[PDB]
Amino acid sequence: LFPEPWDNFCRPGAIEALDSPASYLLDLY
Amino acid sequence: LQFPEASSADVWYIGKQIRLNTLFAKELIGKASRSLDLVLSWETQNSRLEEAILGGAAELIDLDGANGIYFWELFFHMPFMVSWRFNVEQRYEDANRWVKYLFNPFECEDEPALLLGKPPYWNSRPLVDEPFKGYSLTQPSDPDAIAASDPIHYRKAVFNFLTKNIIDQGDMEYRKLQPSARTLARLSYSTASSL
Repeated sequence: LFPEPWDNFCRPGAIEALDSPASYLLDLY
Repeated sequence: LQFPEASSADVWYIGKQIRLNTLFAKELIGKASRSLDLVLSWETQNSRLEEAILGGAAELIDLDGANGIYFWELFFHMPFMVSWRFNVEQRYEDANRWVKYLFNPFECEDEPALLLGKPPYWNSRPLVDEPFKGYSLTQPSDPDAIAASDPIHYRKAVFNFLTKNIIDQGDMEYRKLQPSARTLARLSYSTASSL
């Protein structure tokens, strides 16, 4: 161990991609 | 103020109190005037002291509601530009400290822990806002300011930014000619590796 051990908890969003509505903007429908 | 709690029809509200008077402000007359002594005479422990109001908490309402949800932003606000401008200069360091009021981003105080509060108001890393906390999800309505306001930890992105600004500053001073040309860039190392 090391004193004050580093811990950038990239808290688990289980990041996954998200759709642009501009693509298929027709969703404006 | 109170809704009609005996209401027959089902409503998103079932019953709702308001603490209208928002007289928490009076305690703030006291403590805020006390903090007038100095900054840091402002404290997250004062944030914790919301219990000492009506035996309650500081889910604020009215303009104090606003000041509360702005609260960290209030303090951080020029630190924001102490970054925008002054990470090209130095007191970005202080701005870091101010974020460290809001949070513990820094690599420190693992053992002190409850030193920073025997009640775990803070967390090892206060990932949510120091006053704030997580909440039940919701269904969308969403002008941009809503996002800019959303009750969510996303705001940590700020810290991320701040950090990159730190190392970026270091990188530029290392962009200066200097025979100790790696050396203190070790901090650029430490930073980067912190992600």
